[PDB]
Amino acid sequence: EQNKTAATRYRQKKRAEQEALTGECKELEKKNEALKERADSLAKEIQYLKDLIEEV
Amino acid sequence: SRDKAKMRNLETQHKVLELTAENERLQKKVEQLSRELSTLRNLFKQL
Ligand SMILES: [Fe+3]
Ligand SMILES: [Fe+3]
Ligand SMILES: [Fe+3]
Repeated sequence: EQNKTAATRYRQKKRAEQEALTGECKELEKKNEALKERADSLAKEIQYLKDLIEEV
Repeated sequence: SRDKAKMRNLETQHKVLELTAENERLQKKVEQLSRELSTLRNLFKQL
């Protein structure tokens, strides 16, 4: 029919849209975790050097 | 069913906005910690 197609195309479009949004969200979520790592790591490095200095 | 998907959609948009906020926060902190660390290293790089 011609009404079933219009319904399908709709869904296929509507589906690809959620996927893009979920995907955007997930990638943004992975980028954020990476940043939290750099942050912690840098902080550990900083504390290490500070300690080195205080130890003198 | 349409509504469920609509809420599912509203929630993900809300989430992207939060992460985009936190992401911006983290960049500044990382940039901040990088400068601090850079100075500490420059201290030891004397000898
Ligand atoms: Fe270390
Ligand atoms: Fe919400
Ligand atoms: Fe300096």
